[PDB]
Amino acid sequence: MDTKKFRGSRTCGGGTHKNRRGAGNRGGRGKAGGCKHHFVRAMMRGYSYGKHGFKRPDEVSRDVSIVNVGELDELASYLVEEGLAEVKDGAYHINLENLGIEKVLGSGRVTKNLVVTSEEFSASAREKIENAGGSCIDAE
Amino acid sequence: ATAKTIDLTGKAVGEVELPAVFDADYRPDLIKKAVLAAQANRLQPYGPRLYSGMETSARGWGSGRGVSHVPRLVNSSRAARVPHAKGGRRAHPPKPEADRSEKVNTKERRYAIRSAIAATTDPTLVSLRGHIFEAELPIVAVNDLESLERTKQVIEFLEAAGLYEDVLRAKYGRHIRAGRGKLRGRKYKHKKSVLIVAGENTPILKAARNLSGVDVVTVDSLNAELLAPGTHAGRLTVWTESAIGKLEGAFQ
Amino acid sequence: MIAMVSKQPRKQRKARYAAPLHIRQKFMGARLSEALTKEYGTRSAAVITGDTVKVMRGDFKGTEGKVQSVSLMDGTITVDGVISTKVDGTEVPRPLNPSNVMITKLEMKDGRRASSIKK
RNA sequence: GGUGGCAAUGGCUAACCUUUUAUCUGGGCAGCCGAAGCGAAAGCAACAUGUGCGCAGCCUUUUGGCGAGGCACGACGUAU
RNA sequence: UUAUGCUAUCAGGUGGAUGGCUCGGCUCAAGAGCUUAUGAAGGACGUGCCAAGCUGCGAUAAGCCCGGGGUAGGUGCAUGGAGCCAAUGAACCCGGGAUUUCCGAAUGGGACCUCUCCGUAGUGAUCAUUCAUGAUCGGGAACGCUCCGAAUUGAAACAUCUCAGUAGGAGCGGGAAAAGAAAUCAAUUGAGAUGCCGUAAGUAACGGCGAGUGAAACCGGCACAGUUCAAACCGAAUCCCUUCGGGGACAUGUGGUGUUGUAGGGCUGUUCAAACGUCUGGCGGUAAAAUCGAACUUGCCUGGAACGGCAGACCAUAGAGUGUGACAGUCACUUAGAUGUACGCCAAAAGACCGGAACAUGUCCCUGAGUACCGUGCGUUGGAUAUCGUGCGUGAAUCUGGGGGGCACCAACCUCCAAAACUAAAUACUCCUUGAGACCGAUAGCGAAAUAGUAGGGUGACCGAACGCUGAAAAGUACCCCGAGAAGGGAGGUGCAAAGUGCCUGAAACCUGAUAGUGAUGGAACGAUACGGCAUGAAAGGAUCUCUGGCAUGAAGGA
Ligand SMILES: [K+]
Ligand SMILES: [K+]
Ligand SMILES: [K+]
Ligand SMILES: [K+]
Ligand SMILES: [Mg+2]
Ligand SMILES: [Mg+2]
Ligand SMILES: [Mg+2]
Ligand SMILES: [Mg+2]
Ligand SMILES: [Mg+2]
Ligand SMILES: [Mg+2]
Ligand SMILES: [Mg+2]
Repeated sequence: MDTKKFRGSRTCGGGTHKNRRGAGNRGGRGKAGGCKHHFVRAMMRGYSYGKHGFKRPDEVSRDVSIVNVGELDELASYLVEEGLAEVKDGAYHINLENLGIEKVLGSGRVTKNLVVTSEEFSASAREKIENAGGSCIDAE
Repeated sequence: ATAKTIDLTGKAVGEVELPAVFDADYRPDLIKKAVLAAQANRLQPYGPRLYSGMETSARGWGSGRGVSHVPRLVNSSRAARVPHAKGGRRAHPPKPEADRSEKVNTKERRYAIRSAIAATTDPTLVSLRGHIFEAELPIVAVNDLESLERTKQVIEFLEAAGLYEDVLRAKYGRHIRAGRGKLRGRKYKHKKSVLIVAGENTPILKAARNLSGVDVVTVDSLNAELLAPGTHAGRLTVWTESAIGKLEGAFQ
Repeated sequence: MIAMVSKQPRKQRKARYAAPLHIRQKFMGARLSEALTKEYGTRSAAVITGDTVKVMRGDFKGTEGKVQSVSLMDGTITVDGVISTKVDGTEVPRPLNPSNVMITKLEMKDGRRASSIKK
């Protein structure tokens, strides 16, 4: 706190001088009392008692990097000028493997001919790419 | 935009196009941040020893003796160890484990450096900063200033450029400061006069080194605190041709 | 001798205060006269008991005399004619700092003195 | 929170190297946060705006119009 | 003359604040890093011409000898007397020696005896070797390794948990230590010793699933380094001591070979030729005290004294700083920059030496046991049926082999080869050295600005202070008077100034006196406000300001 502003206040913003003694003025140390007197506070701060679900091992579980077809479509020219994609007879050839993405999702619009090769596609990504005139290629 | 270059006699003998570092807007707030961060990163840990005032076995007498409940020596009534006891520990002293370093992002530190470099071109900022000079800013010197090896040659160049008055101001303005700094080793309060920036390591570093208030550095070793001593921009600086050439993408 | 290793006043004064005797010899240096500096190649030499010096600072500026005595611990010399008359009236020498005087004639009864002054 | 740098083609680097004696300059993409959520998990995976009201501001015949942000819907992803 | 008192100021005393100064402290960084039976550290006692403490030294005793550096003085903290030493080169510093009492690992025996007994003169204890000899012991600020191991506390009680493998203990031990060359980590296919740092991440995991506790791998860096045995085959082909005669070890195996995973090695045959390493060598670097190092001590003024002011003259690869009678680039030491250096340390050219690497063939040989594993108990761990340890019990296999891949087993795939050994660097620490500092500035900063772990306190384990400062120079007050005076006072001196020795400045409380006001008929939060008496009102405050009136305009109000 601003120590200088409280020089002369005696209690220094604490109320009574009998405040500010120990953990008794906080109701205990840490997040104690979450079943008894900090029960509602535990609900508010998310520390309510209980267990839920199970964790799978990190060595089998995996998350996939994603990119929506709108993001690919409306910055594909930047990808070609940066080298990560090429234009073959007018069709953008994007390989998500060198982008670090493994699943194409279907959010957005596809306005150009995208020939996209990726480890996985959502169904909607499939229709949006194929209706734009392009195709989807799985990574063997 | 463009700046004239003066030979060692002080006469303009050509033109140089100033890099984009020189048309950067004036940002005293960012300059202040950069200089304060560098000063803080220079600082040194300090504090009392680990158990200073606390290496006693003093314990309280308790109630029933007509005395305060402070800890006392086991074989005397002399109070010990408490911050309001004589010889007791300092409550809340400086800690050697305290971290005084400040971070400034490299982008905004470079922005501050560019702002301070552009501030060396404004006559109003430089004269308001304290400097005495009669030249036309910015001062770009031909590269032969870098090859001169004696202080007398630097004096002749600075006099031909109308900059030596600032050096004399720094020399005669050197004053013994007030207070405890003299005993700690900061006997004088020094002034800053002239910044010479060279293209690379040359004899002009040693040659101009001993001038009073003068800093001579290269473009690589150029930072915010040299260009804005005390967080104030507007340092009177002499750039060389090589320095201006080497400043094209220096902080952008 | 105190290098630029330490620019701190405390270390400088500690070095001077606890200087060994062979270092306190160099503290007795004094400026040589123009003739002596020309004919020795050095700017200064240690004041020795016997050589003639001219006092150039203090209450006795301009006096020329021979060094009567040198104290290495005090870093003072005693010069003929530089005295303090005391309440008895007897005349007592007033010690001088060697940096306040100038050597005008060297005592060269010691064959080692020439190399002592330089090299 | 106030003040700033940069900004989805994002931000910042950590250790460390460069110190020519702690600053500093230039490097350093490892990593972290943001960028997609929902689900215990398997897994699957969304609007670059479809509509309305309407503040500021602008235009205006001074009563209306357009209306970023805001508000209210509609639609969609996923769990149940 | 109102006493005893009260209030304010002043003078003085007491006191030691404040200010200024500081050879001390503290913190951080960079270095450097073991020592002792050839008797250490530590302690006791002694040691000085006058010497009590501390410091140094040891009956040769604030010291002795030699070489180098230094050179004219020296005789510690600590300028007193009287001497002594020193140009036969002292003092001092660097290197190397000598002396070195008693106790102490203490070690011929014994210690409420720092001494004492035998004197056969001293290898005390435990060990290795042939029995010549050798090793170990104690100490070291922290750091390191091994083992033993609480409670307060938190959970708002408390028991698992936490505190915490903390505190504390025992052993070992070096400049570092430990670890260390996969029976590894991965995952569909990869990497490739260890340590340390960053991150993963407060994630996985544990948990009255409460409070809390809590990784690793991958990845980015620092620094990089690999190898030696046991065995197969050979069989004394070896190693050690030595008085150089010989002696000891050794067939229960010295030595050679060999050293490992898509196996390696041996044995048989063929080919290529020999890399790493050890020793010598000292080009040259590092390297003692230390040496040299520019340029003013010019005029006037002020002053006790210029480093100041005003003129003038200069140096700068040197304007870091400190000292010097006040502020110094040019007075001194320095600095920047160059030199030199005994013993040492690293060290390239060039020589001497054991030797290295591929392939073919395989009813061939070898490849670590109370071990790995498992059962059960306990500790520990994030380790969860899936941490590590170790108590008890049980207990394999041998390349057609064995282990691992987070419950067990089966199968597939991937991966390695334990139960033997060593191994630089990167890392840690701070007794010590150097440097630095938005650190402290004498009730602070270390307890200690050190006659400080001291005085002093405690039977003991142990607890533990206070104390800095004359002045430029002692010029440290002559002579005289009083006084019992080697006290003190007066007078008189010194000094710019008494600053007159625990002496710079010199606050307040407190005490003595003086001055102003008041005061022996008087009522108490010691004041605020208004008006008066007395005193003061030099500076720093007013001068159409103060006093006293007139005139004009005058709000609210209004006789
Ligand atoms: K509690
Ligand atoms: K309780
Ligand atoms: K002087
Ligand atoms: K000075
Ligand atoms: Mg030991
Ligand atoms: Mg509790
Ligand atoms: Mg090992
Ligand atoms: Mg734990
Ligand atoms: Mg200098
Ligand atoms: Mg103290
Ligand atoms: Mg202290």
